[PDB]
Amino acid sequence: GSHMLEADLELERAADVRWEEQAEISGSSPILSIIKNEEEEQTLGLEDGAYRIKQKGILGYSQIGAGVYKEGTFHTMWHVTRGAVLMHKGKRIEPSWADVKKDLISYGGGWKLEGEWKEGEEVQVLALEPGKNPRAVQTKPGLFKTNTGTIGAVSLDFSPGTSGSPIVDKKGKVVGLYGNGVVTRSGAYVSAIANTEKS
Repeated sequence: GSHMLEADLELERAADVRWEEQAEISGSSPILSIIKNEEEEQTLGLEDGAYRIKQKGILGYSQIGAGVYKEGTFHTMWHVTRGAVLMHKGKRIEPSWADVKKDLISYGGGWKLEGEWKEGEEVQVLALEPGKNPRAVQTKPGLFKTNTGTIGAVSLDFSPGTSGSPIVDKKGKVVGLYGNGVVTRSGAYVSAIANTEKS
């Protein structure tokens, strides 16, 4: 085998994880990224926060997803990294736990995200889309019956490369991550919210 990594996946911090009062007023608001006026996907540029995940190629970096660092643990989607080792400023982060059905993976501990949602509350997607500065978008999840119980979901209203961005409740805690696409009986895909699942 090789002792080098198969892919160079780099983490880049982009925003604090919090509820944004402007987005509660207006429905959406820009978030501070540090001050950056434009995101340049192809360049690269742990503390708690929301990160982009960027893969190196010969043309530069591509943002393949995003995630959240909380309590020494990085959280992202299974589909985004498929368990690949991550790097942040020279530090290697290895996978600790995954649930392929929830499309979740954590690095450097088990799941730490403790947001909550119940029917009729609103949440904010703190979206880190490829090519865009972070934006908080407030939305009301819909409730779904699963074949084992229930789950809330939001509409797939951002780039696929936003997958892993946090979805926060009004306490600033992460109810789930954007981009776990699940199919409805009616044929629609929606983005299911991890912590809202009742099994």
